[PDB]
Parts: sequence; structure tokens; C-alpha cells
Amino acid sequence: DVGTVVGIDLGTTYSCVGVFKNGRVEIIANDQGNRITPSYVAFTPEGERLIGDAAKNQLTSNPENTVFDAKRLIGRTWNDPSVQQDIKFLPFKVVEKKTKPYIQVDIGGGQTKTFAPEEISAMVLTKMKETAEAYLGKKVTHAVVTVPAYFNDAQRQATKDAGTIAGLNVMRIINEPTAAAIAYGLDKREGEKNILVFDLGGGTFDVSLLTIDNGVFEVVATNGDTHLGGEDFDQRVMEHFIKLYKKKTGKDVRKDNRAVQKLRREVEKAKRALSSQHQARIEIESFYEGEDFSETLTRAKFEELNMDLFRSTMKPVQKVLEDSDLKKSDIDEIVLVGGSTRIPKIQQLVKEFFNGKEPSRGINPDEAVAYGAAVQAGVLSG
Amino acid sequence: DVGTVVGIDLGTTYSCVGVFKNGRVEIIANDQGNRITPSYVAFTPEGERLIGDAAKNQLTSNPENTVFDAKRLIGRTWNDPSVQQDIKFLPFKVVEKKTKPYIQVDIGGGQTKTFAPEEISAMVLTKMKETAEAYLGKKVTHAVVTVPAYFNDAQRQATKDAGTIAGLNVMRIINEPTAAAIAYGLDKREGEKNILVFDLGGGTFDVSLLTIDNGVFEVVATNGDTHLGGEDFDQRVMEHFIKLYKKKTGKDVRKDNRAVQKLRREVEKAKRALSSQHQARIEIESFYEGEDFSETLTRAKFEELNMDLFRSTMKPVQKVLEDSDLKKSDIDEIVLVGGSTRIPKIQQLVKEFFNGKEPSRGINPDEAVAYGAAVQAGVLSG
Ligand SMILES: C[C@@]1(O)[C@H](O)[C@@H](CO)O[C@H]1n1ccc2c(N)ncnc21
Ligand SMILES: C[C@@]1(O)[C@H](O)[C@@H](CO)O[C@H]1n1ccc2c(N)ncnc21
Repeated sequence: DVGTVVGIDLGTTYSCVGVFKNGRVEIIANDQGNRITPSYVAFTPEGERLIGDAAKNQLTSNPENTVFDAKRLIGRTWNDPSVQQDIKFLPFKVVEKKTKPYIQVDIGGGQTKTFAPEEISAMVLTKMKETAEAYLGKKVTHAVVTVPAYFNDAQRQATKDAGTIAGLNVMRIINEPTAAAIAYGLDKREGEKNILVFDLGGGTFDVSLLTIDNGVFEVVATNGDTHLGGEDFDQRVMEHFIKLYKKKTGKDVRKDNRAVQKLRREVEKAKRALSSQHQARIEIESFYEGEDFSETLTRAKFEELNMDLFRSTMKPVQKVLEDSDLKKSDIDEIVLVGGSTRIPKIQQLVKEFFNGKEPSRGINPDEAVAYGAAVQAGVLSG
Repeated sequence: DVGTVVGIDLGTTYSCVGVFKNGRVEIIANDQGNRITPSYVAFTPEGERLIGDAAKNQLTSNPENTVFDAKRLIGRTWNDPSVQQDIKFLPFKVVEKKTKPYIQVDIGGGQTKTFAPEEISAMVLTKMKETAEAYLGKKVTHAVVTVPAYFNDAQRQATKDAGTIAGLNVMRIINEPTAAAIAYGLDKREGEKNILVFDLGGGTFDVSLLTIDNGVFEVVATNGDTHLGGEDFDQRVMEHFIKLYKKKTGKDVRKDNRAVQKLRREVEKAKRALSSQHQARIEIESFYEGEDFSETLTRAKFEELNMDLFRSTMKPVQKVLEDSDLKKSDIDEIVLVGGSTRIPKIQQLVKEFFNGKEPSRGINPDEAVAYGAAVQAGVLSG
């Protein structure tokens, strides 16, 4: 028996868990009150293993012992050109072991440990499993886990293996855009329809063209940008305030990594506010050399700082349309995925690209993938 | 323990049953393969009690022993002016008993029996209960049953009482326009919205103006025509072919009630076809005095024959707008209910009345009320 099966969106930067309970999907908040959890792991000096918000928000002068972006490495060989490029931008050590890119960190007291990417993803899944168990008041043993549509055999298997390490029997591996289309109830429509899934996550941008025909989904074409996401928008704002602080004080903010991390956390909070307001306030007490930071950011400046990045999302959309032999007017449904799709300028650009066509609406875009996984989990739970 | 709760639309002319199973609403077909069941009861000479399709399609031996339209009498007193008017058009006997209009029929071999309106509706509910039990492969004990928004306390109680007689615990009585809005997920929308429900049934026309605010429904105003529906369109076509047959042969079709019933059944089939095609064929072997009937009906003629009736549906829509102190542009959602709303001219008239505004679409309008009742039943089943 499977018990209550969970639906898990195992994302590059954030993960989300849902269940089907009392006739509906319930997205579960973690111990910090958040319905999304960072796909992050860190180790305290005492040897405590931190997962999620506590890992991402732990102030440190040692970025080399925090692990994230394991989804870029999972199911790939060490010598894969993608891996060789990615390790140049990753602050933690990556070493060749058993043909794979293993992550090497110090787990406390100088104790060096090496982890396969699926062992890191297993830690994230354990945290999602614990989040669901606290909610359900009972143990979880089975799951439906999502993956990007472009994931190959080794990547799907390594994701199932991460589940096994976490004590989860991954019953079904389903494609992220399909799970989002199911969340919007797009499988319950008559005839053949073309669905454009625009997924702008924390670190990756994925565009997928799906067809629905008599309840059956098919991934026709995929495109995007593997290194474009919500964190890039935060970084453009970080650069803006760091240069501005250098002009105003003569001080180089990046000389203190903790000051950088405090600014990063406040910038992310301000970015989210600019999706619903035209001005945000960033305040940090004893920010740098005992001096306080107090600055404002307008929606207009945020947009100006990120305009090239926002406009760059249109190119893969045009490419998928060409590769699927479709025109703009052939798109029956537009599904927005990822918290970044809440940015007004992104919503405007997509709507304008599709000649004023309104996208599907009702589900939080950061939860749509886990929501669809939970719909399937509900069927498997009986 | 409520088990699997069923959602039942107990209609004046037709009824429908749905359940929530394997994560979605399932509308259940009856023993004749139909997703809607006539709200009809008949008694054979041998004393067999027929319910639904077998009752409606029994070649008359019982115009006075076939019961229908019990929903016009339920929860009303015998001396209610509505009852006194309705009994003039009903072919079965209605008698005063216990202050109520009881139905009196011969159940076989000259045995007279008297039934309260809720006892007839209980027979219809028993049929719906048996339809759901055959599908689920287990017994059903609880239900969500819909009623018209204008139903008063006695009418809602008498409907619950019909459920009790049928062995159903009617857990919730919900308004029909509300159930149709729920089917379309209109209760899952943010802010305040005005919903216009245009319900053209088989025998009744109901217009309801609802407001939805933070998931809460309010019936603001109701109007319509208590004696206008799909059956009236069939009658206009009946009159057309009877007059045409008199012109072509000199014969008076109504001298043979069986010939009339055969034409009625074929006209209803042809009308349904004209909603998707521009021409229909009606054929009856040994129709009248051993002569066969073979005629065609165009969509244009069908429309011409019913134009006044179709245009008359606009007047109650304008009245509800005035009684709710709203203008046409204040309507956020248009919900079409009843198989008759499939008629292209009706769809055109409604859309034109609302300056080209497209109504909600995707759910068979004859099943939308049961679908909404099943959505609510699904949450109650847990
Ligand atoms: C949490 C995030 O910053 C992250 O970059 C990404 C994860 O999918 O989504 C963002 N996100 C989440 C919500 C949100 C918003 N209201 N406006 C901009 N970005 C928003
Ligand atoms: C069965 C019906 O005749 C009846 O009059 C009413 C019950 O709601 O709906 C009609 N009905 C059912 C389906 C249908 C259709 N495709 N075109 C016209 N009328 C249609």
C-alpha cells in the first residue's frame, strides 16, 4: 500500500510539495511558513545539516560549504560539456568520482565528505517528505516527482534514485510542463489543443509546446535558456545597489560576504513587492562597517535594470513555434509557470507576443507544477 | 460515515447524477445509456412501475397513468393558485389530500393509488440512486440535491423529504444556478463578480443574477418563464408537420395518439441534430393509416417556427438586470444551462444581447448543474 502519495516539484532553485486531501489539492507550507522551499543544503561548524530556508539564509563567510543547483549536475557524467561549464560558476568543489560530478564539502570540524548529485537532491526530497509528514501527521513512503521535459534517461533515473535515498518510492516521473497543464485542468478539454508553457524559474527558463488530444499530452518541442531566472533579476539589482553604495560612500560592499547576503535577502523581498507596487524600500541596520543601508527601488528602475533579460525570453518562444510548425494564433492555451511570471513586465511581454491573448489563471505559478503532481498523487492514493 | 456522496440535479423534465471519482467529476449514464434521465414515472397494465426513459417512451396505454412535472407541485398546497393553474394542463388526476396536491393513478388492473408530489420525486431519485450504485458497484446513502433559486422553505423541505423516501440523506440543498457556477469553477475567482445564469430547461426558463465575493454566493434576483422550454420548441415543430400532413393527405394526425407520440420522439431527435447540422430527416414507418412519414426540416425553418419563443428569453434577462440595478457591461460571467442553450440561434441571441461577450464553455449545459452538485459532493465524501 502507498498510503498518501505526495506530489513533489524538485526545482533547480526551489521545491514545492502537494497532497490530495478531502477532495482537493493542498500545497504544504514548510516549518518557516513557506509554500516553496529552497533546493539548498549547508553544514554548520558543529556539523548540523541545514536544508531549505535555513541553508539559503545561514549567514556565512564560507560559500564553498553550501550546496545548490544540484539539478544542473544530476544524471550527468563529470566530463559532460554542460557540467564542465557549470562548475566554473559554482562556489563549492566538484570532483570526478565513479564517472560522475560529485560535490565535495566540509561537513563540520574539517571532515570532508563527497556526495553524488542525487545524494544532494535526496536531502532536498527528505526535507519535502518531512514537510508533508508534519502536515499529514503520518509517514510518507510514495511520491510523484516532476522533471524538465528535456530530461534524458540518466537524468530521470538519477531523480528516481534521489527519491530512493530519501526513503521515497517515486511511482511516477512526470514532465514539469505537463504537470502545470494538468494543474490548470487542461486535460479535461475536448478536441486537439496546442499549449504553450512559459516557465521562468529561479535559475532556468523553459519553454515547452505541448499538444492535448482526447485527454493525452505530447511534448512537441522545447527551448529556453538554461541560465536565466529570477535570481538573475536579483543580481542585476544587487549590482545596482553595490555600485550606488561605492559612489555614495567609497566602500566596496563585496569585501564582506555577510553584507552581500543581507542585501541579497532584502533585494529578493523588494523584487517580489515590485510585482504589486511601484516602489520598494530596502533597509539593513549595521550593513557595512557599522553604517546602515536605506535605499528605494522603483518598478521603472527594476524594469530598466532587467529589460534585456525580460525581452530575451521571447526568442525561445519564437523558436519553439517554428520547431512545432505553428504560428502565434495556433496557441490555444498559455500556461505561466514560476514566481517570476508574476513580474508585470513579463506578463505584458508574453500577452503582447500573443496579440493580447490572456494566459490561463487561478493557480499560483510557483505551485502549478507541484499542484499537477499532487493531482496525479491523489489518483494513486485512491 | 457518508460514503461516496452523489450530486443530483432533480429537474422538472430531466434529471442528472454525478460523482467525484479518481480526481474528477463523472456524469453517470443510466441503464439505457443516457447521461440524463426523464423525471417520469409510468405504470404498465400488468402493474410494472416504469421510471425515466421507459416511462417517457412507453407507447401510451397511460396518458392519465404517466406522471411527470411533479416539480411544479412539490412543496405546494392544493389551493396554491400556481397548482390550480398547472393541474388544468396535466393529464393525470390531482386530488386534495392532507392540504396537498396528491397524484392519483391506476397502478394496474384498476387499482387506484394516491402519491404525494415528493413520493413521485422520490421514485425519480431512487432511479438516480440506482444509476449511481450500478456505476460505483456499492450502495449510496448521501446526496447533494439542487433546487431552483426561487424555491421557498416548503419546496426545499419537500425535496429533502423526497430524498428521505428514496433512502438518501440529502446533506445539502444547493441552488441550481449556484451549482452551474461551481461547475465552471467561478467560486475560485478573486474579488466581486456578477454572474448571469441563463437556464433554458426542457419545461422551464430561469434567469438568475448571482454575485460571488471571496468564495460566497448570493442570489440577487431571479426571473424567467415557468412554462417555456425545449418541449415548447418540439411542439412548434409538431404543429408544423401535423398541418403539413393535413395539407398533403387530408388526414388529421391527432386522431391517433400513438402516431403523435412517434412523431414527438422523432421531432425531439431531429431538433437536437439541428443544433450541429443544417438539415434533419424524420422517418416513421406505418405512421398513419398504414402510410409512412418521410419529411425534412431545415435549421432556418426550425428557427422561423420558434423565433418569437427564442426572442422572448431576452425580456426576463433585461428584468433581472433592472431588479439587480445592473447594466449589460456589469456582467462578468454568462453561464448557459440546459440542452436547449445548444441551439445556435439561442447562443447568438444571448451573445448579441451582451454586445458580443462569450459565455462560459466546456461543460455540457444539460449536465452542468449535476456537475456542480458532484464537485460539492466530492468535498463531502473526503
Ligand atoms: C522566489 C523568487 O524570487 C525566485 O526567483 C523564483 C522561484 O520560482 O520566483 C521568484 N518569485 C516568487 C514570487 C515572485 C513575485 N511576486 N515577483 C517576482 N518574483 C517572484
Ligand atoms: C433533451 C432536450 O430536447 C430537452 O428539451 C432539454 C432538456 O434540458 O434539452 C434538450 N436538448 C438536449 C440536447 C440538445 C441539443 N443538442 N439541441 C437542442 N436541444 C437539446
